[PDB]
Amino acid sequence: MKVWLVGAYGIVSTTAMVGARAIERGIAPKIGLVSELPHFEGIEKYAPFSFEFGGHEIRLLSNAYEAAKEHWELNRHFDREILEAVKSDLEGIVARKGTALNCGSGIKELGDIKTLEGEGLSLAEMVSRIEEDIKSFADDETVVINVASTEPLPNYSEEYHGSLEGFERMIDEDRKEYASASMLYAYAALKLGLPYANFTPSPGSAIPALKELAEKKGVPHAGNDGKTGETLVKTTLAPMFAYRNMEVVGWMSYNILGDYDGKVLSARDNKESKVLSKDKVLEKMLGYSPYSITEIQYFPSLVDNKTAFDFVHFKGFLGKLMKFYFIWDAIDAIVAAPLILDIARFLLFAKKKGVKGVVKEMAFFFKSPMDTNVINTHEQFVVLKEWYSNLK
Amino acid sequence: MKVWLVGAYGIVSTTAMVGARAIERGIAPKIGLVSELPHFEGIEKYAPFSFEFGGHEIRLLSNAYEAAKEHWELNRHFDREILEAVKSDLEGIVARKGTALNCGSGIKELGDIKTLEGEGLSLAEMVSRIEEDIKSFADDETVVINVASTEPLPNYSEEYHGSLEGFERMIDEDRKEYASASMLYAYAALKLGLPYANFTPSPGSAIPALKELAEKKGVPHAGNDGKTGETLVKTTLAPMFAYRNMEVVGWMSYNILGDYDGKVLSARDNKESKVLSKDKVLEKMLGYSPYSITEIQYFPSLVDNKTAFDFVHFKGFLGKLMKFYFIWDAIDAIVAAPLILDIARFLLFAKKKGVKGVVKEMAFFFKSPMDTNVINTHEQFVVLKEWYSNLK
Amino acid sequence: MKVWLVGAYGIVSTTAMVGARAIERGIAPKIGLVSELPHFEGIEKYAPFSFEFGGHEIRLLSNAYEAAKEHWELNRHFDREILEAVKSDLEGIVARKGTALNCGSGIKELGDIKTLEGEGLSLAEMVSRIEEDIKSFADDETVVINVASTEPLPNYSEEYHGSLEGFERMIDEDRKEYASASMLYAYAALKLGLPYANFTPSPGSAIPALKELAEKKGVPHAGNDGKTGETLVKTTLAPMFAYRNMEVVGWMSYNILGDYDGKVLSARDNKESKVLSKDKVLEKMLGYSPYSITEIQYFPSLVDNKTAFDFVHFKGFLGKLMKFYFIWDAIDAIVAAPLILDIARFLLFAKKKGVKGVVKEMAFFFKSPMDTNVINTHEQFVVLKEWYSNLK
Amino acid sequence: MKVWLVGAYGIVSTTAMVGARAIERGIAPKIGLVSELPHFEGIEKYAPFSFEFGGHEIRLLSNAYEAAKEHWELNRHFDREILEAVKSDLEGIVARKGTALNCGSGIKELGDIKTLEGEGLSLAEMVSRIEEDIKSFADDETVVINVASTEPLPNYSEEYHGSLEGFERMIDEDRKEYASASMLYAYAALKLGLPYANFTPSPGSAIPALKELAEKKGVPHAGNDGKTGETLVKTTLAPMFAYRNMEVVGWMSYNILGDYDGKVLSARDNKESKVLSKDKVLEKMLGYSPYSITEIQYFPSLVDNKTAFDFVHFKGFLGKLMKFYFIWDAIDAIVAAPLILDIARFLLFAKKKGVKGVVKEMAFFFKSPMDTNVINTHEQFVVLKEWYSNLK
Ligand SMILES: NC(=O)c1ccc[n+]([C@@H]2O[C@H](COP(=O)([O-])OP(=O)(O)OC[C@H]3O[C@@H](n4cnc5c(N)ncnc54)[C@H](O)[C@@H]3O)[C@@H](O)[C@H]2O)c1
Ligand SMILES: NC(=O)c1ccc[n+]([C@@H]2O[C@H](COP(=O)([O-])OP(=O)(O)OC[C@H]3O[C@@H](n4cnc5c(N)ncnc54)[C@H](O)[C@@H]3O)[C@@H](O)[C@H]2O)c1
Ligand SMILES: NC(=O)c1ccc[n+]([C@@H]2O[C@H](COP(=O)([O-])OP(=O)(O)OC[C@H]3O[C@@H](n4cnc5c(N)ncnc54)[C@H](O)[C@@H]3O)[C@@H](O)[C@H]2O)c1
Ligand SMILES: NC(=O)c1ccc[n+]([C@@H]2O[C@H](COP(=O)([O-])OP(=O)(O)OC[C@H]3O[C@@H](n4cnc5c(N)ncnc54)[C@H](O)[C@@H]3O)[C@@H](O)[C@H]2O)c1
Ligand SMILES: [K+]
Ligand SMILES: [K+]
Repeated sequence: MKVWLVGAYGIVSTTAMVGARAIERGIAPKIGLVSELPHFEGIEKYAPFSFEFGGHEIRLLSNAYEAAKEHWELNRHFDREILEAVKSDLEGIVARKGTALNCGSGIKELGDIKTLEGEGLSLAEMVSRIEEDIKSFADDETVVINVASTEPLPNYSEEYHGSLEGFERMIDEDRKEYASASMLYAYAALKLGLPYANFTPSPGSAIPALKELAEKKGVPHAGNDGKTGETLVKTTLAPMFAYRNMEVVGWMSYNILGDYDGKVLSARDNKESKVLSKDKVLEKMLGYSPYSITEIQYFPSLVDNKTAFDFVHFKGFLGKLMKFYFIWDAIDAIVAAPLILDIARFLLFAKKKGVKGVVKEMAFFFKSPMDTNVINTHEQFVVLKEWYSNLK
Repeated sequence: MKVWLVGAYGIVSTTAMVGARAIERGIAPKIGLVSELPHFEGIEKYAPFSFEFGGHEIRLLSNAYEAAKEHWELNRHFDREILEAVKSDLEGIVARKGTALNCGSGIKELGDIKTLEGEGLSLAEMVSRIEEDIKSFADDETVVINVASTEPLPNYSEEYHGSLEGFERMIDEDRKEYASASMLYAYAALKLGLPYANFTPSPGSAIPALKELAEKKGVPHAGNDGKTGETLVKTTLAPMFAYRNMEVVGWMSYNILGDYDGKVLSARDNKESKVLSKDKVLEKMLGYSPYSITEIQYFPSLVDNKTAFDFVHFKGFLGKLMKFYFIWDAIDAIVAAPLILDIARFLLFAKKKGVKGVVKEMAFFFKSPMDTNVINTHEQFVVLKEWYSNLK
Repeated sequence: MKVWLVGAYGIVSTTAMVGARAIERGIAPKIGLVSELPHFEGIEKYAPFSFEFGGHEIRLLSNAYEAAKEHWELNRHFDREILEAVKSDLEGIVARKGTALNCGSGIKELGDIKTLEGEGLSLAEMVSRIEEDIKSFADDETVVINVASTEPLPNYSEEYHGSLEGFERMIDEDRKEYASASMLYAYAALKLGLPYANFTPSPGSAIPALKELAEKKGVPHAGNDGKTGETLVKTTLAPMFAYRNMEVVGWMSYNILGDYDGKVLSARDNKESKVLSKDKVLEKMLGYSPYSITEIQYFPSLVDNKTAFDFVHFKGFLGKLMKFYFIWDAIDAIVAAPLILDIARFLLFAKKKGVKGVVKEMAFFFKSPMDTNVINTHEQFVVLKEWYSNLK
Repeated sequence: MKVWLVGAYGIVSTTAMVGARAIERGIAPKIGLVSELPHFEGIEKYAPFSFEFGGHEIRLLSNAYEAAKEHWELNRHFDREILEAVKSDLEGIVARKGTALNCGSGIKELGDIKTLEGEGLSLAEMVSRIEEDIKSFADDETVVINVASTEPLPNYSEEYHGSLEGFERMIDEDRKEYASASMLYAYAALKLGLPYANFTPSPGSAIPALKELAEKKGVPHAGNDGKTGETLVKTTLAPMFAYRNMEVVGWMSYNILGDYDGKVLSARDNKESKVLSKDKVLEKMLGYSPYSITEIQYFPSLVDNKTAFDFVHFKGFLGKLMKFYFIWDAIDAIVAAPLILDIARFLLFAKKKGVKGVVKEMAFFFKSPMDTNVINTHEQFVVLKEWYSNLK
């Protein structure tokens, strides 16, 4: 199948790409792949484990391997043997000039940046470019996944964001104001009849406009922020107290990271996005709002080794307060990189099973699920499970 | 409803007894009460929150206020203000001499408190008086909960505990060695047709003999080792890793504390039982067996402050290892106590719905679920929600 | 001896008060007291354990005990017996209406409080009044200490703070724009030839203009900002790396609490002073500046149980990266309180040994030691051991 | 300078060998070296940085290079490319068959490997071979260091271990029952006018028979258990509540690993030796003997990356108990490796300065230091400073 990646040079895109061909070459085991669990067997008939990549990007590199070798020097999240060996497959992957419209002043790492608006461009011609780039790559088994970096919180207007006739006029009114980059991608792909997936905390297809579109064109889309490590753990441990009819007092979340992602989440603009999702998760799991603290600080030495520090203050039986801590220590590119593949694969399956509109049974992967207030891990996982069952 | 408690002076028995009144008295919230959760609405038409207690005990102390007193001063797990408002009551509840038998090794610190073995009553005699105080205690709504010390691995008899003739023959042929104090209390309770629950890792009513002596009497019994906190977290977070298809390479479980629990668990006799119960757990939650280490250690200064250090070493995409920690800091007696009243309330209802034999669907409370393989908390929680549902 | 405490009603203050009588009487041990370490044996002939109390307050309570209860009733930071024993003494202690000149944004409560600054007073009639309660109270063996709410970064004016005649001028000039609370407290005591010390990060006597008026008066003042919890460990553990020639790439520091302490140190004004002492420490111990983050966040669940989480990322041989974690779990008031009485006897003894001005040999108690660069805890502990001996 | 290493095919020997070459090539930094700290400037006059490597191994292979590569294979504790660079050098390092006369009865790999002690040779017959391997390599700049597998306690005698004559007689009297493998090396070093160092919890030259051997042999020696991971932290943080007169109630030391160190320490007679130095620490530093548990457990998945879990339960002012945690995440090999050089260099210095017998001032490198009680890390460091200055 073919995958069209946004921000195709990121640590997670290339972990994907390196991963996919490592397994295809029967080199790498398939650990992490949710699509490979014993409950979804048979999925190879509609979504076999075979991949073809391409996509947009705004970082100036040669191809996809030279972007993959870069992040590896910093983190080395996989042995040098798997990279050299997949060095060839990716020398042919070459991202194309994309757009970065309204994505925070937390952006600065490319002296060269004459990209979309860089070239004195219009909404119209920008959309035509992106459309023309996915178009020439896309086939019948193609999926578009946003994996670029955290954008700020755009200001929704129901005029240009609340009716496909609006957003389409927003493009004709050259309204670069309300237009965000992650909307152009979703609109691009949903337009082209391709299934879309948003791993990032950006709105993307998460607007009324770009909901009316898929549904009107029969496209099953899904997302709103990979739930890959910390938040996984909190959406898995919080209901534990609701089951034991204890009350939580305060939850503290504290995360420190330093590569391109930690780099952009530095400011309180774009960072302000993703922070939210990992905060609000808790109300909708308990039915009460404990005092919650969630912060993400820069920490250059860890690079992609996202570390997270949690403490939960909880009360039981006789009014007592008690205490629970956990430290998460992993490399984001490892817990996220399969998800990008599981997603493509469930989305391809969905497409073929006549699934259109949003896939609220894919909540399992995301921390801001569209059209659902299912946050509990084993409960999302059951819904994910009972969905497939019902379509097999 | 009434509740007989073997181990009447324990910190869990008094703290259950302390809260029971303090709530019925209106001087305490209903925090931590699983049967108080909105789901189980209307169970109070069968078992309303109203208790009266009594029980067996080897540590001879004056009344019930005294014991609770003794524990509040080491642990202070609630307010002394409550201590004295629960004064009159617990002054009232007086324990009865029970039996200690062929198993316990750390089960001796209350000096020459020798009772049954010190002199020489007969097996059938103790069981006679044992059933005496109970029988005389019981009534319509009596539930027999064993919340006493933990005995070691019960040297099982294929000729004695394999059938009712057996146990009834041992009990007559005075086969004292294959006999343990808790098999006893479970025999009397059941033989009187009163529901039974094993909050310890002790055999209790796990043998065939007693099971078949429960089936025949039409009585419901169900439990084995309350599932309180560390282990409670081990079966809520373990399925995480499985949900996402990660391998689990090692789990470290190190527990510390030393009131009366950590005391007897200085010896590996009755210590083995409890620990084994937290370890085997992992296997059936993910199908494979990671290298496991589980240890309980005497730390007197923490007393009931059961504190735990756990660590999960797991493998992701491409084989990268990743690390995960958590520490648990609390009083076993406050997170234990409301699961004594819950089970009792739960054990009544089931009775008045016609239930008999091992309530397999009550596994949600114990780490050693009788007659079932469902260890996952969310699996157990849903089950329970259901088993009530069909019996409503 | 006699002791005046700015902010007599705070939690530290009364934990020093309560403990004092608790120990004067014989109903508590002297554990945690530094002047009771063998080395300083013979200090009692100069500063024996016996205390008389007074202070200033802007949070009018009827008496010290009344303030001892609210901090206790939320924190239960010591036995109820100790309090019950002391209540009668603390009830006899009454705070005198204090100043709040330039106390940044955090001092929200009194709202409309009138009796000192707010009572239409000038700075002249003000400064004298603060000198008229410590005039009357104080004798020959009195000493002044600041354990008040933290004060924001003081806008430094070299005219009125760089000269003693300037600060005088400041007074009849009603120069409240350069005047802050501590400064006038610290100005009065020193006026009075009364030894003075500062437990808060506030400038207090840490201006040129006061170092002069003290030496010109012949009085020994001390420190700045008490070093009670996490910077204690920092200035203890960091050199471990320096002595082992490893390099610190980054240090995380995160603290949470939620009482008055938390309250005012919830805003940028006040809390900026605290952080900087905390964080800055690192620079002076290893001789290099690694990446370091120091934060404080308002957790209204812990209160004075301030909890801190630290992360150290270090390199050794061959450039390999390594990590070390730690969590600080203790009551602030309790690790602070003994310090107060120590600083008291260590001040009189200076007074009694002739010493005037900054006693930079008491660096050991603080985060920002006045006039010195000894920040290593064992360094400042030898120093202070040296200093007693020489004056001895 | 020459350095002969017992247990030369170990990850720690190998790491110092790799890091040595690397550094002398100007291609590897100087981090981790105590001897390269400014204070010790001029050290270069007697013991520059250049090493010549040889040593004894009982698991003889082709060279040091394939042993280093093996270790690297699993641990990956340094840049792949450094081993290539150094490769040709270690390749030309071929240890010889050492000997493990009495290591208990718990090894698992050296199987058929024994051209030495396992070839039918007397005590006297093995020494003269062992003494013949180090001489052939030795000069006047050569030193012998012990970094072999840990050993259980030995069967001491007042006749064989209490005198070099009584000892010597034990060698040509075939009393193999007393002859430790370590003593046979240290004895071989020292009896050649060569300095020795013991980085293990194993005996070595720490018996009166050999302590006296170096006095008359006019050779300095030192060590017994190089203090690296956790225990460095212990003797560095424990003094902290001393200075503040706080009381240490209990300390918990929980270490997990799994290489040839972890593999060997399986049993406890072996484990006896190590945990001892990992326990006696606290009493010898505080004056207090708190409740201490020091434990070490296998966990194959961590290989060399030893992981320590410690907890301190400490009492404060008005009896307040409070807690302190921390986690040591790091690689054993890497922190210990540079110490081997250091110890080596500081051993050369002491020989040129006429120092014979134990070098008590070298105590800063060890957790079991000979002939002194100074355990304190800051105390051991200063003591190393002045010892060198004195000899400067
Ligand atoms: N565990 C995790 O990895 C995880 C989990 C949840 C969310 N996420 C989110 O995934 C996203 C990407 O993660 P990452 O670690 O790979 O960060 P990254 O910055 O390394 O990858 C972003 C890549 O996209 C490029 N890019 C940025 N804006 C773009 C645009 N408008 N058009 C095209 N390319 C653009 C960037 O220059 C870079 O090449 C972030 O939003 C992050 O918050 C990651
Ligand atoms: N969170 C927890 O407390 C929890 C969870 C899992 C299992 N358990 C098990 O439940 C038990 C009780 O816990 P605890 O903290 O109150 O221990 P405890 O020592 O405080 O109380 C045990 C009580 O049982 C009494 N007893 C012991 N043997 C007896 C006998 N033969 N007959 C009558 N009385 C007897 C003891 O003297 C004491 O009064 C232990 O066996 C423990 O292993 C506890
Ligand atoms: N471990 C700690 O508790 C600790 C450690 C080091 C430094 N500090 C700092 O020292 C102070 C004492 O801490 P705390 O927890 O006791 O806070 P606190 O609020 O309990 O004590 C402050 C007290 O001083 C009073 N006060 C404040 N400003 C005043 C003024 N201008 N005049 C008169 N009274 C005034 C307050 O109303 C209150 O009674 C804080 O500034 C804190 O930042 C605290
Ligand atoms: N952080 C540190 O690494 C640390 C700290 C304290 C102590 N130590 C000690 O240093 C030593 C080396 O550590 P390692 O982790 O590299 O272990 P390692 O097992 O990988 O290396 C030990 C080596 O000694 C060899 N050996 C064992 N018995 C021998 C004998 N009789 N004669 C000759 N060679 C023999 C083994 O074959 C092996 O190559 C161990 O005793 C360890 O406990 C290391
Ligand atoms: K990432
Ligand atoms: K090691």
